[PDB]
Amino acid sequence: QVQLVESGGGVVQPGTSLRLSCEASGFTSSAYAMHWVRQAPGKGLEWVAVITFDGGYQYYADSVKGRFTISRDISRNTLHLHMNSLRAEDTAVYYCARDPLTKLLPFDWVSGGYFDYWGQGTLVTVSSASTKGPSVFPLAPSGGTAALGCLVKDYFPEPVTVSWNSGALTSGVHTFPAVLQSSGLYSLSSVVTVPSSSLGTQTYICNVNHKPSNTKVDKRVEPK
Amino acid sequence: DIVMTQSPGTLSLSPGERATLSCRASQSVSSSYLAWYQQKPGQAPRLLIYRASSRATGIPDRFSGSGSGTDFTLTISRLEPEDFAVYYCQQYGSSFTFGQGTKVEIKRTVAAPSVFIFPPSDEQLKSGTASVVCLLNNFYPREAKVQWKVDNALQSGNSQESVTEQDSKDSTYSLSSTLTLSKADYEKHKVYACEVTHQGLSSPVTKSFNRG
Amino acid sequence: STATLCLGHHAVPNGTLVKTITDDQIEVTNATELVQSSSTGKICNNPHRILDGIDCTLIDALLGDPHCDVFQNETWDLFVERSKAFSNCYPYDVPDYASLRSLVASSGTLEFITEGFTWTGVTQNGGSNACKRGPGSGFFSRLNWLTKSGSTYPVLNVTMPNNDNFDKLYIWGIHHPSTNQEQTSLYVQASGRVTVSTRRSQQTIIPNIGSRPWVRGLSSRISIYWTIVKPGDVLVINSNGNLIAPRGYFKMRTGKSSIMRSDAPIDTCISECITPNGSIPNDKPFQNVNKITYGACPKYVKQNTLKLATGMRNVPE
Amino acid sequence: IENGWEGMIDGWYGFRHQNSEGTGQAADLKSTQAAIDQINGKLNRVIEKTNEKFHQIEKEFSEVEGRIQDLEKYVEDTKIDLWSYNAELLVALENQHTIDLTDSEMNKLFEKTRRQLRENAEEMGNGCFKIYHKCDNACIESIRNGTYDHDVYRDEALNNRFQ
Ligand SMILES: *[C@@H]1O[C@H](CO)[C@@H](O[C@@H]2O[C@H](CO)[C@@H](O)[C@H](O)[C@H]2NC(C)=O)[C@H](O)[C@H]1NC(C)=O
Ligand SMILES: *[C@@H]1O[C@H](CO)[C@@H](O[C@@H]2O[C@H](CO)[C@@H](O)[C@H](O)[C@H]2NC(C)=O)[C@H](O)[C@H]1NC(C)=O
Ligand SMILES: *[C@@H]1O[C@H](CO)[C@@H](O)[C@H](O)[C@H]1NC(C)=O
Ligand SMILES: *[C@@H]1O[C@H](CO)[C@@H](O)[C@H](O)[C@H]1NC(C)=O
Repeated sequence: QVQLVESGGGVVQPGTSLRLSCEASGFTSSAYAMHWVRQAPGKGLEWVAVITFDGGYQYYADSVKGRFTISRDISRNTLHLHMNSLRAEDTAVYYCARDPLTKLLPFDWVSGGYFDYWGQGTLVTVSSASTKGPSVFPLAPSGGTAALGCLVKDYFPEPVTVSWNSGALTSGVHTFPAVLQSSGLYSLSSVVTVPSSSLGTQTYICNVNHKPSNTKVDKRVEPK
Repeated sequence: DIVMTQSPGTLSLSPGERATLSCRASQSVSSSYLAWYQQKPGQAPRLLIYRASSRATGIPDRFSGSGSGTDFTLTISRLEPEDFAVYYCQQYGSSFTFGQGTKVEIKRTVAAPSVFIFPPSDEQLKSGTASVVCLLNNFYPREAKVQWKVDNALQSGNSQESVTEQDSKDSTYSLSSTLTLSKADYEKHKVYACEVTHQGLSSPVTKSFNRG
Repeated sequence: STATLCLGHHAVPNGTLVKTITDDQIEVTNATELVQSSSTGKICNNPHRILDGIDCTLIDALLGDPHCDVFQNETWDLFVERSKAFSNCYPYDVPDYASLRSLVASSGTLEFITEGFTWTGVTQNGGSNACKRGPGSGFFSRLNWLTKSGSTYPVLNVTMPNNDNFDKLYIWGIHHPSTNQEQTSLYVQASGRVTVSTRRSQQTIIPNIGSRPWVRGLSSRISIYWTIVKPGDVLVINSNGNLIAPRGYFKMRTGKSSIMRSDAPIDTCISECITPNGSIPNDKPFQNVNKITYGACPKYVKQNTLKLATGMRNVPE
Repeated sequence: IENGWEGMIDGWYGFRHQNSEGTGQAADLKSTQAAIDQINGKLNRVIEKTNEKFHQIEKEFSEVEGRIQDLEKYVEDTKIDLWSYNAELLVALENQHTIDLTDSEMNKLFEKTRRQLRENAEEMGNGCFKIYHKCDNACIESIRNGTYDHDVYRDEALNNRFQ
């Protein structure tokens, strides 16, 4: 059936330029109005750009006017978004969407249409930070039946993956969303609750994998 | 520029209940040209309604849209566990603009958090800084308030936190709060405390440690 | 004093001409094109599965012409017959060549299944220098040239049931010797005869001796015939000479498969409409490129432009 | 009217006034949006996809064959003549109706305005109204935004009109 597949995001420094692409399968791109819609992490949906089936008009949101140009390639049935002069506020996952209604659109204030099909997204991280590997530190146990975990501090960029005993331990595990420190580096925590009479006999190893930096760390957690 | 204003911030309802979300506009749309999107976490949004009342192909009969002019609503007749997600609305009466989104969560029963506090790791402090962590484990509802107090000195501006998504079994939240300090400031004081207040606690619960 | 309020509409310096029921030419503010008239120039390898025949025709590939052996067990959505295609095997001809090419192209698969035929009394795997494969003589890979064994060519009466749940296409042939000398020297009888038949259907060819124009050395020929066997139905081959036996069957399918003749190169891109002139976008309702079409396409029309007025009448001063 | 205003670049229909304060030009949006909405729906009907067709018949040939080739040719020729006429008729109707609907949209904007100024104005025949009362930039925009009351200027406008 009909499919949208976006391509070409990544970590890139502020001010620089970057082109995103959206492959259309299942329909002719020239027969539809095509949109870009983005979503900053945790935030909500924001419309960004539109190109008529014509290729004849283009309209942009004020937050990107001047800097973002939207284009189509009839010949490759592909849709592009040329981003210039990027900045940290632009950091989002960028969706490609199809519009079965908008056909004629000759002013920036006329009616458009709804988004029929959506791609799955490509992530644009705009930051000055350089690729750092995480430093994994323990969170020792002290209750009824206590808890432990790993602190994964100062890494860039997302994502890391955490597991416990290489996947053997899933129930009772919470791995929190990574927060951006003011340093520009990420940091998160993973914790787990376990039987307290078992601390002396069972072993708990958290497995931290951050492949943007080819870092992989196995640290153990234990009282005192 | 038409602005789209959704209410409430978060919904919460028990499964099987009827939901009803609101979307109001800064002007008149222009033909009820108002759409509704559902977006589960980690997924692209999927279209539910267009022209304010028309179901999209392959959308169950329980989602219904209504409204005209300025005030629109989305009604979910019965709430199945698949329906807990963020709901945005979008107008195309003039250009295209999105609402801010209404998360509908599961309303379970009140759950007190379980509090844990973790002094910094020995390895960390010989690299200049020290992190103090606080765990708020499996609570409901989401609204909680943590406060750090170093030697009963109310702390501000140096701690961050994150919250997990509503758990898929017990429908609870968990919260992690990290107090970044310098090594320098850390060996000045002794009593490090994390004070939690939450609907499921009669009086605030304080977990703490002395240094050594 | 007083006030004056004027109403009006916009206009533009240069508008576009369009046709209406009365007026042949009439300026409006904008118009769009309803007739697609251009082609990239190349055929797109997606979403359709395009098979470039290169130097092979579909029939050669079907039959087993040596340089078309790469096309064995092959499948296509659209088979593309280049114009540089030649035959380099035994000089053949197919009665109803058009129908064979079509019925195969629609089936979209050369998936062949060899079968255990038993030709007691004759010498299998005949070959020729008009059909070189490797170091010496050879033949069509999907056909068995049967000739006399010893001083004898017994009457062949073999049968093959169809016990699967699909349809079997069989390709076989008959041989036309240039002379009587060649006739008896190969198939000891003086006049051959092949009768291939199912339960409901029957056909039988008598060979025809005589000189044809010299092609790749030979002045004799092969005539290619086919037979389809439905489930439960059964094939019966009966011949006392000149038979070109089937080694087995092609599987028959029904789908959106076809064949097209075109010299446009194939490229890696997307497009749902294919013409001999290359792929074209089917955004507009009509096209003027080629009446020959494959896939979701605008309808071929004679006009090269039809402007749809996309605005009001344009009146300047 | 008389002709159009190349200087209008923000809409399709609109007003131009001359007053006490100056002379202004503002485009009406709803009527523009109505004409655009139609022409748009139109497009949606014509671009509305195509028909899938795969294995057909052959339409080019290398050799003379008589009867069957003749038929195969005539069939395709007939088809093309028929879809050609259909295409030629389609744009003609769609365009006549397009033009028809866009000047009708003017005559409902003008008729909307006349019903506002009940009898505080007369129509010159120009595509314009002579307003018989003081009317600043705030007053005509009350006409534009549809928010104009005639009983206010009624006593005033009936005067200049009748003597
Ligand atoms: C006719 O349609 C074309 C588009 O098909 C319009 O061209 C655009 O006009 C805007 C400004 O009005 C430019 O910023 C765009 O870049 C133009 N795009 C192209 C592809 O030309 C044209 O304005 C229309 N004509 C009228 C009179 O409205
Ligand atoms: C040629 O081969 C066929 C084999 O198919 C022979 O026909 C069979 O005859 C017997 C009775 O003698 C039937 O019971 C079988 O069912 C027939 N086979 C079928 C229907 O496939 C036939 O006898 C052979 N002819 C000669 C001259 O040997
Ligand atoms: C072709 O395919 C059939 C079944 O898929 C198999 O039996 C046969 O051996 C294959 N032959 C070649 C040459 O791939
Ligand atoms: C397409 O090819 C035909 C014949 O091959 C030719 O007559 C016609 O002009 C071509 N159309 C193009 C290249 O647009």
